Amino acid sequence: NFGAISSVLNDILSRLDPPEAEVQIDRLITGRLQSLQTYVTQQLIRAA
Amino acid sequence: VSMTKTSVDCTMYICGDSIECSNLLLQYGSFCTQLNRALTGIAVEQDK
Amino acid sequence: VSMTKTSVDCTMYICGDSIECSNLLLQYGSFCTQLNRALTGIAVEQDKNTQEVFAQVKQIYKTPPIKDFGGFNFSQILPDPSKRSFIEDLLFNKVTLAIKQYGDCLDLICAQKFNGLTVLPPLLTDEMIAQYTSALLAGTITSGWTFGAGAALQIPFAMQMAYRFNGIGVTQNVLYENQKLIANQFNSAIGKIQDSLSSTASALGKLQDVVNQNAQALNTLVKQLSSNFGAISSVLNDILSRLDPPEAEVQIDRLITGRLQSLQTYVTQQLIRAAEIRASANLAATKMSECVLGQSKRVDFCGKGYHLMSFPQSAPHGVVFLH
Amino acid sequence: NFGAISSVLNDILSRLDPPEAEVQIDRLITGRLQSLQTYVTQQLIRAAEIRASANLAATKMSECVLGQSKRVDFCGKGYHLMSFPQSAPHGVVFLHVTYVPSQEKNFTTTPAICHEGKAHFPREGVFVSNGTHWFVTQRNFYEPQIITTDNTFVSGSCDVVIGIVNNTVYDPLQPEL
Amino acid sequence: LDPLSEAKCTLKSLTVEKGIYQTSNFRVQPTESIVRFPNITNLCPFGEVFNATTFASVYAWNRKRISNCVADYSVLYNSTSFSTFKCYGVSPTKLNDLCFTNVYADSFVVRGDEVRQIAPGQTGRIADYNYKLPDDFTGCVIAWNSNNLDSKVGGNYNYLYRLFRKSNLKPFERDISTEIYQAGSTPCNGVEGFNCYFPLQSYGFHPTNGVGYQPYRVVVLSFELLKAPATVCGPKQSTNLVKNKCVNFNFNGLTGTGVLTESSKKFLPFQQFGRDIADTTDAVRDTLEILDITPCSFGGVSVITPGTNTSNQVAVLYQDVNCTEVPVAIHADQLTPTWRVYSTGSNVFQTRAGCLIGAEHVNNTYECDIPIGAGICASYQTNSQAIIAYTMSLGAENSVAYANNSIAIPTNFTISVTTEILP
Ligand SMILES: *[C@@H]1O[C@H](CO)[C@@H](O[C@@H]2O[C@H](CO)[C@@H](O)[C@H](O)[C@H]2NC(C)=O)[C@H](O)[C@H]1NC(C)=O
Ligand SMILES: *[C@@H]1O[C@H](CO)[C@@H](O[C@@H]2O[C@H](CO)[C@@H](O)[C@H](O)[C@H]2NC(C)=O)[C@H](O)[C@H]1NC(C)=O
Ligand SMILES: *[C@@H]1O[C@H](CO)[C@@H](O[C@@H]2O[C@H](CO)[C@@H](O)[C@H](O)[C@H]2NC(C)=O)[C@H](O)[C@H]1NC(C)=O
Ligand SMILES: *[C@@H]1O[C@H](CO)[C@@H](O)[C@H](O)[C@H]1NC(C)=O
Ligand SMILES: *[C@@H]1O[C@H](CO)[C@@H](O)[C@H](O)[C@H]1NC(C)=O
Ligand SMILES: *[C@@H]1O[C@H](CO)[C@@H](O)[C@H](O)[C@H]1NC(C)=O
Ligand SMILES: *[C@@H]1O[C@H](CO)[C@@H](O)[C@H](O)[C@H]1NC(C)=O
Ligand SMILES: *[C@@H]1O[C@H](CO)[C@@H](O)[C@H](O)[C@H]1NC(C)=O
Ligand SMILES: *[C@@H]1O[C@H](CO)[C@@H](O)[C@H](O)[C@H]1NC(C)=O
Ligand SMILES: *[C@@H]1O[C@H](CO)[C@@H](O)[C@H](O)[C@H]1NC(C)=O
Ligand SMILES: *[C@@H]1O[C@H](CO)[C@@H](O)[C@H](O)[C@H]1NC(C)=O
Ligand SMILES: *[C@@H]1O[C@H](CO)[C@@H](O)[C@H](O)[C@H]1NC(C)=O
Repeated sequence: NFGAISSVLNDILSRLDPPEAEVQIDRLITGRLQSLQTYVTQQLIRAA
Repeated sequence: VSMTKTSVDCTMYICGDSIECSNLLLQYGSFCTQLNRALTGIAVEQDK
Repeated sequence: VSMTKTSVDCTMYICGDSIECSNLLLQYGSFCTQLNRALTGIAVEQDKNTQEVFAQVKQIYKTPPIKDFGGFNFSQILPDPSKRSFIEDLLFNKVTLAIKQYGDCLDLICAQKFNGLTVLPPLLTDEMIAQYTSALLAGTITSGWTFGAGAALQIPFAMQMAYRFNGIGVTQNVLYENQKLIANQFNSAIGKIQDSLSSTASALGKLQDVVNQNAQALNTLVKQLSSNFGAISSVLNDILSRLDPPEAEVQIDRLITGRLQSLQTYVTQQLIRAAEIRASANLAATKMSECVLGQSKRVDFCGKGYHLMSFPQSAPHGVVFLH
Repeated sequence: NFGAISSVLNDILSRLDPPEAEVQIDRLITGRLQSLQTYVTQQLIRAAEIRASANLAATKMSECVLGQSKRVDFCGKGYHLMSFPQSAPHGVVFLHVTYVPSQEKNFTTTPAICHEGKAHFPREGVFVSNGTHWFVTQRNFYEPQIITTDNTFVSGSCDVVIGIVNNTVYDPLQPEL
Repeated sequence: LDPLSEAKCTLKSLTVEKGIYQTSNFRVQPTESIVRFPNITNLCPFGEVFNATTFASVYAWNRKRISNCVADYSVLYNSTSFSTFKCYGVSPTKLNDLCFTNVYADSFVVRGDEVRQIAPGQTGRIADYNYKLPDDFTGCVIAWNSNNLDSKVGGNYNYLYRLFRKSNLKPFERDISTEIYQAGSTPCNGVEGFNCYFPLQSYGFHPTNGVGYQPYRVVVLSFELLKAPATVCGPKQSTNLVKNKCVNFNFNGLTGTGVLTESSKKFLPFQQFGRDIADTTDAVRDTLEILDITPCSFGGVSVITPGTNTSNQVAVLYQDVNCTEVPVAIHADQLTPTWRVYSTGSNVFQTRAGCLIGAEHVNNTYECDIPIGAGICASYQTNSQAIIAYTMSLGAENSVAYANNSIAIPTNFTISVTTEILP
């Protein structure tokens, strides 16, 4: 969830107005970006 | 000698098919290109 | 051999001249010191890398005036009265590098400098490195391999080459009966190398990639300041001018978190690249010890064939070996 | 604080209701997770370097202690003779024993000796002179010996060699008997 | 206070070891403040909006336009009292130091209960069929009770609203038609019979009603901030333009700290601000000229210290400043008296790295002790005790006696034992 009401984007979008939905979607975006960046860094460390 | 080469679609991993999420990801500021450059360098190194 | 040394001002990159942002950055908890320690370690390692490869012998031998070496001609690699050789000049011209003053800019470099991103100069200037390489060349062509052990002992050049032919498994008389032909072949090969370097085509892409990578990373840092990171705007003045401090704290905290993440990604990738540069420097120091100071019997270490000798030349951020 | 009202969880919990407390506790959780992840990444980056150094010390244990190495400046400066290991906290120490020549002397030399229209080259060593006599000596130590047909092999003719000189080869057998 | 104090604060310790150290700023603090606002002395009409005798119905709102005025609202304090006032996109304490763009004023009359529906993201008959507000709305909503002016003893039936509509209204859209709503099938054809309704209905305002029924006058103000050339401002007083110093500029409601210089950039008539690659403002129209803002601090500063255990004396290196340009660069004359000493001195040497102040230059070459860079090192030595700066020596010098018929043979040897440490 990363602090949002749910981990599914459809539930957040279906039940909330775009101004309210922005904060939850921003939380999800930050979390998933962090996951991708951790994956990439460990891939570089193994490639070495 | 080598390892597997991978590629990631940043918008499909984070947003899926949601237009609203894609607009928010544009506003947020995307560093997906940097991740892609790192992965492409890894793949070229593996072939070398 | 080495890469560029950089320093970052954490508060100037994140906050600028905003007192309110600085107070919030103090409250937030600052790990800027850890980033600075990592960058300082990188810079010290880069100077150490440069030192190891070139400062191996601390006796500055001088080029011999007589220059009678039995028909072998070294004018293209010995210095010329920044005291660099012909081939070193060609190499320094094939690589295109990337005091700036407040009056000078009042260009990407000053866009970096206004945001806390500075580049530090190396300890050894290029003249010093050229003096090191010329000392190595003089020592090798006068005393052969003896100088490496500890004390230089002069020996005529043809005698050295005879002992190298014995080294690879061919008897002396093969050199002494073919001396002029071998000298001509060596001179022609040096000529071909010079012609290849003077062509437009560049073989120094390995040394150009370092410069491109450094510039790309430092420019990505500056481009990444326009990201809103979920706030109303990416400019601190708009947030401060239009909102009360209690309301402004949440937006400024969002911006602080984003910019801290950007700095931490930059630092981590710099460490990952420094490891690889250190590997390459260690390789070039082993090759300086074993291909230049000695005759190597390892296969394909000092080129393809049976090794006879090697000569070093200095290049921007790196070294070149003629095997 | 990481943007929360305080850095102590008890103050946040004691003064606020669970719905209000969730946002502050989430801020703290995110910050502390980031701290742990930075620690782990830098530990991996250092482990790689320690592994490089360990591999180097295993190659040096195999080649400088178990064998005599001919690589230059691998087992110290000089000509390698042997090495001894000692253990140290978190590491290893090598004592390298090497041979360093000294007390040099200037001599005059030649590529070959011409006896009777035949060139003579040393089998191992170099021809040296003290200014009156010609001898053959080993390269790394001074040990002059009289030139005989067992020190020098014969090949070719005198004309080809640029710096050949004239001298005599002993040919032991015939004069002794 | 000092370069050494900067180093101590940066390192978080009371003792500083031997070494050259990078430092943060701390030295400069802004103290002045300029203001630039347009020449507008025509007060906005707060008498022909709030005091208007007749207000519109909610189904057909006025949508008035405002420009070329100063927006001083304290002139209302004596005359009117507002029961509702809420602002979106801006804080109510900054309203007196900002210049607004594209200002519009919408006006109508609702009942007391339906005031709460004038807000972004609401539902109800007024939000659905009469008046709608955008999700990203910047502006303010004001409402006040008017049971003295809009209520008649017999009843006031001149205010109307829409009750039936096929679909919801979009933001800032109006509908003044009066067709006949068709509840079911069997089209109406204007008969107005059964399942065919006239869509507009009338509020009935009597003086003796509940507070919820009582009439409430509503005004909505719409504007934009810091985007384009503005014309409505706030009660403030322009001040002289102190130039070439670290100040707070506050140009047309945009605040910050910086330095102002002339620019050759040309702006289209609808542009006033300009942003660069890092998205921060660099060019501002002022006279109608375009000026340029530059940060307060520029470049790096380093401190060379032989260690706090030995002495409290230090040297300072400026990396990007040719000497004689140092005082302007580091904004001297605003620094404390101790910090000025370093700006100008007898012990000034220009190195390739930058300018070094506080160290004496010798003509001898020793081994490096503290690397300054570009071939320069520094050391703490007696002469009394001082910090000297010299050029490093690569090593000893000699030559080899080379000759085509000469050799050197060793006669003796040495057994050497050396140590190598590995983690
Ligand atoms: C070693 O090589 C250099 C470079 O070719 C020789 O110097 C040049 O020789 C040519 C001969 O035609 C002259 O025309 C040039 O003027 C010389 N100088 C330069 C800078 O090119 C040099 O003579 C060679 N050494 C020998 C033959 O002993
Ligand atoms: C070079 O070495 C030869 C051989 O050692 C020297 O010749 C000897 O000189 C001594 C001098 O007392 C005589 O007693 C020997 O009989 C000589 N040997 C022969 C074979 O003749 C020679 O003198 C040395 N030359 C120099 C300049 O030192
Ligand atoms: C703008 O006008 C169009 C056309 O009058 C409206 O579309 C009608 O909407 C109703 C409500 O669902 C439908 O029953 C009609 O069939 C639509 N007409 C057509 C031609 O498709 C539209 O609703 C109006 N927009 C707004 C915001 O009211
Ligand atoms: C610094 O100033 C001197 C004096 O005018 C000038 O000669 C020099 O070119 C300037 N720049 C540098 C890098 O020394
Ligand atoms: C050899 O001779 C040169 C000069 O001819 C002299 O400088 C050198 O010291 C001599 N070698 C030794 C070992 O003395
Ligand atoms: C050595 O050089 C001299 C000239 O300096 C020359 O006369 C002599 O013949 C050369 N000797 C040999 C063996 O080449
Ligand atoms: C060696 O002897 C031959 C024949 O006597 C003579 O021609 C030649 O010049 C001699 N060599 C030298 C170096 O004098
Ligand atoms: C408002 O209108 C009334 C009636 O004309 C008038 O008496 C009053 O002075 C006006 N007030 C203002 C502030 O215009
Ligand atoms: C404030 O409003 C009242 C209401 O009539 C008026 O009598 C009074 O004079 C006003 N204040 C001033 C200073 O005019
Ligand atoms: C505004 O006031 C200033 C005051 O000096 C004057 O110079 C200027 O002409 C006036 N008008 C404009 C459009 O700036
Ligand atoms: C040091 O060398 C410079 C350059 O020749 C000279 O101007 C200066 O007077 C010298 N100073 C001393 C103390 O030798
Ligand atoms: C070699 O050196 C040792 C110690 O310095 C000395 O005792 C010995 O006599 C030397 N040998 C010669 C031949 O000089």
